[PDB]
Formats: sequence, C-alpha cells, structure tokens
Amino acid sequence: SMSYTWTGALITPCAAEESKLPINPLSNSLLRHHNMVYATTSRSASLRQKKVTFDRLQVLDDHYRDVLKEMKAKASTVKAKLLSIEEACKLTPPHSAKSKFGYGAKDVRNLSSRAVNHIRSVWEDLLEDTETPIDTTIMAKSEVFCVQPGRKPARLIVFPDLGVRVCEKMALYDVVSTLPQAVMGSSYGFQYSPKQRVEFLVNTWKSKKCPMGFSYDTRCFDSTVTESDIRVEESIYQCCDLAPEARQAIRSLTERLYIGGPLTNSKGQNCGYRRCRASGVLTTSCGNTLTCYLKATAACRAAKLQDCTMLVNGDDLVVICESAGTQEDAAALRAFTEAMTRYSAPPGDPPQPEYDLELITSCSSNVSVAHDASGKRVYYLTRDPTTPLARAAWETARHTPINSWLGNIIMYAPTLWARMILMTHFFSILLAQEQLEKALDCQIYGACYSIEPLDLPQIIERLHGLSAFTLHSYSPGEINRVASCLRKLGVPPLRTWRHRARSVRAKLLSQGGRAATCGRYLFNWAVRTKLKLTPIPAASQLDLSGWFVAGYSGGDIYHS
Ligand SMILES: O=c1ncn(Cc2c(F)cc(F)cc2F)c2ccc(Oc3ccccc3C(F)(F)F)cc12
Ligand SMILES: [Mg+2]
Ligand SMILES: [Mg+2]
Repeated sequence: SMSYTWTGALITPCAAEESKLPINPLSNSLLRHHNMVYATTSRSASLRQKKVTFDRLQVLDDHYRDVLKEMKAKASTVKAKLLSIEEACKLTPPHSAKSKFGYGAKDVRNLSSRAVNHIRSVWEDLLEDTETPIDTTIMAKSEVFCVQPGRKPARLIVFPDLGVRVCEKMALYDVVSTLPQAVMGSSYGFQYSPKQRVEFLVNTWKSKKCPMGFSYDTRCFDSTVTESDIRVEESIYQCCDLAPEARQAIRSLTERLYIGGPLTNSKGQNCGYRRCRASGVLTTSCGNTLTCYLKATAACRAAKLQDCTMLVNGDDLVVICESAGTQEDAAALRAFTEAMTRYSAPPGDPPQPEYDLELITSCSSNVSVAHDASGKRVYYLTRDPTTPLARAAWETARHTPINSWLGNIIMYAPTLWARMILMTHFFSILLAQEQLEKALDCQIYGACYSIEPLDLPQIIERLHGLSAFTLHSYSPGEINRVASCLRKLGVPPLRTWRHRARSVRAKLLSQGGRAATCGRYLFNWAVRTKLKLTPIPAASQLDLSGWFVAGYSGGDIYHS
C-alpha cells in the first residue's frame, strides 16, 4: 500500500520558524561562516513528502519466518508490568506538546485533576474501541545542519495527542525498555554507552578470522515499514506476560495508531493518511530496531554471509562478519541488499564492504584510536564534527530546550574536537555569564535528562575513564577530518582554542570547588606542566545505569 496519501492541505508550522543562524557576538566566536548553518522549516515539507510517499513492495520468505519464530521464542520469556497513571505521568517531559483537551505537560506532571481524568478516559477508550483510527499531528521537524557541495529538506514527525501518549507509556513503557535486550541480546545497540559500544564493535571485529563489515542505510526507513511489519512487531510484544488491560491496550494501539492513521496539520486540517511507522510514538525506536534486526538477520542467511553479527540502533544498522574473499564479499553484500529490498528495506546509499573498522560508520559515528598518558592505544567513539559544531553555534545564538552540545560533550568527551572546541567554547561562556550552576536538559538515545555543567568531570570519568582526560596522538585520519571541518565552517584554528582554553582553565581553577575540578581534568590538555589526574570521588557513586538501557527517540520520554 502507499506509505502516505495526501489530501493537498499543506504541512503547516504553528508559529514562525527560523532558518538562518543569527549574527551575534558569542556564536561568531565558535564559527565564522554563519551563512553555512541553517535550520529546516515547514517550507521544504513538500520535498520531504515526495521522498517518503511511495508504494511499498514486500515478499517474505522462509528465512524471514524462521528468524521471527526465533525472536518470538526469546520474547516469550519476558514479563512486562503495567504502569500506573502516576509513573507514566512522571515520565512525561516538561516541554512535551500540550494536549488539545485542556492540559499540558506541566499539569500532567503535577498529576493535575483535569489531566489525569482525561488520561483515564483515553485508556478506558483503548480498552473498548479496538477499531477507530486515532488522530495524529504532522509537523516539519526543525533541525540544524551545515550546507553541502543543496540542503536537507525537513523531516516529518507524526505524533498522537498527549493523552494517548501517556497511555502508550502505561501499556508499553516497560515493554519497549526490556524486550529488545531479551530478544536481540548483544546486538541491541542502546544497552551500550559510547565506550561499551566501541568495546562491542572492536571485540566483534577481532573475534573474526578475517573481518568484513558494513553499514546498511535504508532509504527513509519509517516509510518502508509495512502494515505487516507493525503487526509482526506486535506479535513479538504479545509473547510477553501482560495484564489483560495492557494486552488489549497494545492490541488497540496497534490497530488504531501504529499501523497507520489520519494526518492533521497544525491548522487542524486533514492532510492525508499514514500507512507506515509514525515517528512520534513510544514504539518507534523499539519497533524499528526489531524490524531492522529481523530483516537483516534473515537477509544474511539468504545472501549466505558467514557468521553475521549485528549492531542495531533503531533504523541504524551495521554488520560484521567473516570475509570470504574480495570478490565473494561484494557478491554476498549485493545478495544481502536484494534480500533486504524484498523485505521492504531498500538501500539509500548502496552498501560497500569495509575491511578497516575505523572506516565503518554507524549511528553517524565510527571507531578510532588515540593514546593515553601511559602511551597505550585507546579506542573511543568519534564522528565528523560538522553537524555538532553547527548546532553548537546555533545553540549559542538562540535559546533552545535541548542542548545538543551538552549531550555531545557527554557522548564525545574523549574526542579531539569535543575537548578542544566544545568544552572550551561552552565553559568559557558559562563562566562569563555566571551559569555553571544552572542545570541544562539534554538528550541521550532520545531520552531527555538534566545535567549540571559542573558535574561533567564525574560523568566523563565514569562513562569513558580517566584516559578521556589525557588522550593524545589521534589518528592521522581523525586529525585530518577535524582540521578539514574547522577550515570549512570557518572555525578558529588549534592555537586559538588552546589560548582560549588556557585562559578558561585559569579562571576555573581560581573559583575552586567543583569548578577547579572541571578546570583541572577537562582542560589538562591545554597546559604544558600537566597535573596528575586521579580518580574523582563523586565518580564512583553515580547511578548512570539507566542512561544506557533502551532507545526512546520520538517516544516523548524524560528520565527525572
Ligand atoms: O594528535 C594530537 N595529540 C595531541 N594534541 C593536543 C590536544 C589533545 F591531545 C586533546 C585536545 F582536546 C586538544 C589538544 F590540543 C593535538 C592537537 C591537535 C591535533 O590536530 C591538529 C594538528 C594540526 C592542525 C590542526 C589540528 C586539529 F584541527 F586539531 F585537528 C592533533 C593532536
Ligand atoms: Mg533511513
Ligand atoms: Mg547499560
């Protein structure tokens, strides 16, 4: 069936949208070529639509069916609990889209009478009406990017009302948090932290006689998901031991929301219908990971690749396996792509076999190596810095709910570009404005969190280790990239940052307390007469456990 159907009403913006980076003092400090940084707007919606509207093709074979039963089997060991309206509410973000029935995130969190009552009514309705499609809103997502040798058209987000959103949590939160791990095991990418991911990738790579690996990029994965996929995905869920209320709630959510439904723009007009994955639902991240895994796993048996190992994060896939030769490997990869195409997961960029792990990119990131004080090789997770910086620049000029930079510092603490530019730029500013105290919301795997800037040293040591404060002698590959990028975005050179960092460091050490800590470990790279960085007290006390369990992108989740 057609992924989407449009009535002709436009996808409209519920306010004014900014497309160009504003010229201000602070941002200009990070990067000069501001006219290269832009943000998507509903304006390009039409273009997106054309890219995602098409008629799917799907042919399931015995390998598909086989793997499904295999996955079903493990899922059947799971027992998911129901969530009280409280727990679910406590999980809703404060910025989350307000309800169209008279309440908002604020009220939902305050367990406000009006909110909780409507929520209660929506649940009751999911238990009674098993048919009626649930209404959803469509919006052109507004993200920041850098220009390229045109521009990326806005991404479309589909999401139900806050009422239906809380119920989803109640019926499926526990499910989408445990089930994936139980089903995919070592392959579930969200169970790992950057360091743990790197470890998994490097161990897998080494466990092979002669490694071969590739990243498979599906063309607009969501729109490729078919009504069959969603139903199959629900069947896995149905294997869990669930309360009747939840069993039915899930059954209803599947038929009324997940497999598809009506599209309403911000104005309130009917835009069309959806028959593919909705990006703004709780089951998006879990569902896409299950689906992608299912297809790829079966696709590897069809293509006859040997000893496949998958790493899946939603629609993001990377496979590592035993090579069979250059020629044979390209044939297998091609076979693989076709199998996946049959399964309704055609490629965007044709996959290319990789024999050098550092060259494989998944989750917009890759694996590289640097050295610690002792001088031994240390692998860490890194990525091209363009987007992070561009957004960083944008987040410096305008106030925005989420701070991609803070999240990036956290996830990329050990990288060259993260420590040299981001850490400096932002600490320098916070130091100026006197804001080191204020907490800031950010995101990890799609879930919002609230971190205090002055706690970064602890976070970084526990998630990466002390080496993240002393790495050096980065690969010539990584170095070239960073430099190439700064040159492109008009970002100040190495020396300029060192000088700036050298100054911030000083200003930080004078304030003492948690600040000196930041200045001591975070900017130790700047001073020549180094300092001995020892295990930080608060580090071995942080409950970062929950930070890396499952994915929630688009799932409207906030871990308080
Ligand atoms: O391998 C390194 N080993 C150490 N340092 C010092 C250093 C560091 F260990 C971490 C850090 F957080 C900031 C730093 F300064 C480097 C500093 C810059 C660099 O790369 C470049 C070299 C020449 C020009 C431009 C660059 C650039 F844009 F940085 F890539 C490579 C290295
Ligand atoms: Mg895709
Ligand atoms: Mg974990």
